[PDB]
Amino acid sequence: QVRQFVSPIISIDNSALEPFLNRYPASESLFPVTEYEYTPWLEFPLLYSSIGKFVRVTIDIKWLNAAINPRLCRREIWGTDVYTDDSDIATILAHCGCFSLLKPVRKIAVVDLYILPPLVHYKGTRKNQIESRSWSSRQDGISLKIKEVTWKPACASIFENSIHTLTLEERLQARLELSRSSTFK
Amino acid sequence: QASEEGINQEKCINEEYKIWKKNSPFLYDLIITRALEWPCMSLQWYPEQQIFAEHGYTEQKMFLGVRADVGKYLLAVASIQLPYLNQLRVNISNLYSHPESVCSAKLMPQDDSCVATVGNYHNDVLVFDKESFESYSSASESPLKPKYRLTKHTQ
Amino acid sequence: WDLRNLNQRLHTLEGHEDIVTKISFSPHEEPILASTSADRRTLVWDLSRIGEDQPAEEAQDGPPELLFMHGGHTSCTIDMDWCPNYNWTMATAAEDNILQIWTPSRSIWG
Amino acid sequence: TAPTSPYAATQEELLAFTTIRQHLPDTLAFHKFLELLHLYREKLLDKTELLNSFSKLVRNDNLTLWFSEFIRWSDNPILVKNEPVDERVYLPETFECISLTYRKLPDSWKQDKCSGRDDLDNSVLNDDYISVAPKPSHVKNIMHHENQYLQALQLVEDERYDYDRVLNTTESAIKILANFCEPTIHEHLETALQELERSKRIIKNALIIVYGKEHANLALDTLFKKLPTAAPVLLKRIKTKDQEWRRSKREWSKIWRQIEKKNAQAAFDDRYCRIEGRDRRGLSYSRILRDIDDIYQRQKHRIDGAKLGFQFTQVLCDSLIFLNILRLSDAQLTNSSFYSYADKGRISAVLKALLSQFFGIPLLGEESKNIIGYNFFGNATMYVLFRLICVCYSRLEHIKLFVESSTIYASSTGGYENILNICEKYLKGSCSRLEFRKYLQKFNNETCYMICSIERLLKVIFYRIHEILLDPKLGQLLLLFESDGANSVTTPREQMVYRNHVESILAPESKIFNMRWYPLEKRLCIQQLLPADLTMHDFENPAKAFMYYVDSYAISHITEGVDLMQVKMPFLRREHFCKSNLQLFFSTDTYVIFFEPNTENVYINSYDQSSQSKKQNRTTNWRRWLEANTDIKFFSETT
Amino acid sequence: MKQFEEQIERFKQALFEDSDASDSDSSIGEALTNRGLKRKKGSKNVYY
Repeated sequence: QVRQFVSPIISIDNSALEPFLNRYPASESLFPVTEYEYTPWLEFPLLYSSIGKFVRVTIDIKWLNAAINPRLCRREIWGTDVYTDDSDIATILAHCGCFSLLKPVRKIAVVDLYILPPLVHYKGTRKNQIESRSWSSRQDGISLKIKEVTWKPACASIFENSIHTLTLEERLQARLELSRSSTFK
Repeated sequence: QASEEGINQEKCINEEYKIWKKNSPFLYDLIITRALEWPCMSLQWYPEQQIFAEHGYTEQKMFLGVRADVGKYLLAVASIQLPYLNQLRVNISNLYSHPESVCSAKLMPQDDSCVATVGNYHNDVLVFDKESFESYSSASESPLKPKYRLTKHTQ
Repeated sequence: WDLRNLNQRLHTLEGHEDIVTKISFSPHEEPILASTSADRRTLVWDLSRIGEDQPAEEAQDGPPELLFMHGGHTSCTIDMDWCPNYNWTMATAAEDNILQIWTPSRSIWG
Repeated sequence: TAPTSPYAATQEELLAFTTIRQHLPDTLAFHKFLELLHLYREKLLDKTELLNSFSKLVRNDNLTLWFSEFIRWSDNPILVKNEPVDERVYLPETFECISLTYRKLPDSWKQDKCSGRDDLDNSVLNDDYISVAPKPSHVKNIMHHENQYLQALQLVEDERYDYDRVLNTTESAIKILANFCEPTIHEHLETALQELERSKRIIKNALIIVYGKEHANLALDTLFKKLPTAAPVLLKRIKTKDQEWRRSKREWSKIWRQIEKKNAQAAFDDRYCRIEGRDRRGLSYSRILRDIDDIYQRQKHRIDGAKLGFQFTQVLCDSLIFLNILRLSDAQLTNSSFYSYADKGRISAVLKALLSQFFGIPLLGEESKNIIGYNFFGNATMYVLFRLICVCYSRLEHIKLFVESSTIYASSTGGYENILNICEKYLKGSCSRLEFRKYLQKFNNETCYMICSIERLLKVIFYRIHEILLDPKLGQLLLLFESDGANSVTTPREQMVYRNHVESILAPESKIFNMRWYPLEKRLCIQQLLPADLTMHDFENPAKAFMYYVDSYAISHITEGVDLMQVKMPFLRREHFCKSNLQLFFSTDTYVIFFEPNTENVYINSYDQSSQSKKQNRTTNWRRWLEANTDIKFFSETT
Repeated sequence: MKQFEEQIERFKQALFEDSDASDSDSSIGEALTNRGLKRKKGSKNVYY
């Protein structure tokens, strides 16, 4: 009998950017210009000369943790579905809905982002419990939009798995040896 | 260089250890940790039970097959103390050396005395009975011989 | 797996993030299933929680049909077995020469 | 009477909210309600979800509607459009350079014409080169405007300018309108109606000022029609406004004059102001903490190859400078006005104790001391206190060195000492600040400008110390310090149990700050430690490392040196006889735990239709979800 | 009830808060740009 309210829908019209997203054809936009390794101290250069191409960022597993990453709490993201190039790429992933902040991730991310001219207005909307802020003045960088996200099938090799490749009894015999000398109690 | 990974990994194994050890009194109603001599390849609970009500517990039985070493392959029976509701040690004994390896040792449900044993080292199934355990004497130099040898496989 | 509908996987329980090795039912209640894996954990599932609701923070530990998780060991657990004379109790032998007799508190299932 | 703050809580809303809490049957429900509000404040609680939880706590419909009315809730499809900016606002920086800043133009931009150009200007003016200024990217040391006596004068001037433009506009409009008010106006109207079109702007501005930007157009039109009877009412209104504004400007000019006197005197010093502003902006609590935190975070992750270790290092050579600092401190402390009679004694004592004990200032079988670095563990307050003290010391010492080495004021016997005595005089109230500053100007030195900051530094220090004397957790802490001032040379376990004591005495959330004193080098080192961090970073051999680890695993609450980014908690976050027989066996080269056999550990806690019905619900829901001789066999076996 | 009034006023101020704002205590000095240092108390007045 409780009243049930419904939070609204959110519609996104990236129709004016169409001449830029399709500037270069397919089959000739395969290689990103440059590639960066994400860290909370990464700063893109100014990329005016390469509008309409894409870049490749690589995020490690620790960075997607709301407890290790310090930048994740300051909420440094401006825009919705097209962001200023000051925005923290981790927050872009977590706001564009590619992982969840509450559950911890277990793979390396490879993100490919578009390069887009500045916009007249950057609208801030709340999604996935991430409230991106808005910028009404004139931006001075460029804008980025997610082209595609790819997770790494293998991120790291836990040694109990590399030894899990060995047979039970065989690896168990080396177990007994270590138990012998041990040089201490 | 690989050391670093291995030692870190061992250390967080230890980590998981006392982080389970530390909060145990808020998780379980019973914990009995036993450092047996040898690696125990298998375990099977025994359906017969002693109830010492005046003393105040029950003992159950366990059948283990362990390796002492390579080629030293053995079996054992344990008695296990459980506390009593209706009104404290793990005892190893009955250790008989096996002719070859045990990977699986199953006892017949309606008769405990029989155990079919096979291992990763032989294609023969060896089934043991009353006499085979009770004709064995720990003073003897030889291991047991099972009730029967069953062989059709080649692996 | 159910034998009258074998065209279809009956359900799939997630939560181990490397090889699972061996599994066993509870000889006292059927909805309780135990599973052991290489990541040094044994998970106990109460299957009476298919399709249930779970709060946001409740989704961290896994799907709601997961019941309990025991990790007192320090290597690959070799095997388990339920003590059929006492409820909720299980014995586990592991690769590091260790035996574990354990039963959770009433509070989680009582 | 009492002032209403901006967006202050109104009486209706406070009444309604207290009735809301009253309908809430419990103080616990009221606390849950405050929790709802706060979690909405902290960007973890949505709007609609706030409304939903509010309703499921209030269970009343009209209050839900009143909330949804106060929350200003509106459910509409939020429209987000992305419009690029015009090509000409960024395109310049793709042009083929010619020099640093001048870039050749493309042919599509040399295709617009100026229509008033004759044959001369098509041969003098520059047509195809622009001036593309350079663009900063990531400026990371921003300068401020520090003179705050210049900006007060500038504000005075802006305010009087704003009064003037208004008064002048109303004056001119009064003139015109009063011209339009007379007896014979109905006669010659088409001439007055022409002197109104030529002055529409002055009157439009007068209306914008007296009415607002909404009624301005209305009045302008209505007067364009009904002129010879609209003009008088406007005239009356505008004259009333003019009179009151002039009256106001008189009485505030009464005050602008005093502002200008005082700050005009004291604003011709852009030497003192930069120094003092940069200073005060440097020693802010949160700024200090954020500096040390940034350095620590850069170490932990090895961003530039930097490995862990110490984050602050500095050498404190003299031993008399500390007594100078104590002198200045007591001088100022006798002349403050925050603290009662006893707090002066308390704070003086605390400063003396922490100086002598820690810094060891007098107030082949002996080197073991100088080899053992003394350790202090504290919280943010202690770190800030020690940073201030090191800054004060550094500045005093630089002063003394510059007075001695510089061969003009060193020639006097006690120039540095004269400075000290003058500061002593001033801090007690015996000398004022004007003599102070003009005498300081004798040195002509910024390095000697740095002497005035001592009053500020001491004020911050006294404040920290006092907030510690009220911090009830202080005692043990400093007492613990006393305790560790008695050992000869420590084995790890003592330091680790000390650190665990300290870490326990605080709440579960806090950091630790470690301050280490090397009397051999007389060096102070500071670092910041979180739960799983190493206290001693340097081990000369792997055996020593293993020893210290095993000791830590034994005692330390959380093992030091283990990568917490790799631990994975092993459980879900949700008469008794006990005998323990377990020995933790370790290898010295792989750290694997073994157990010595015949070990028994036992834990015992002495303390159905539900299970069957849960089983049945399982069967039912799961079967509801569900819908060759093998089937023959099975269907033989089915029921 | 003074603390309760302060709480209500604080909640009202939070509702009152503008869509875009400056949270950091440090303001933007001269700094001649806003890239990087938005949310800096006056960075809406700065651009290229």
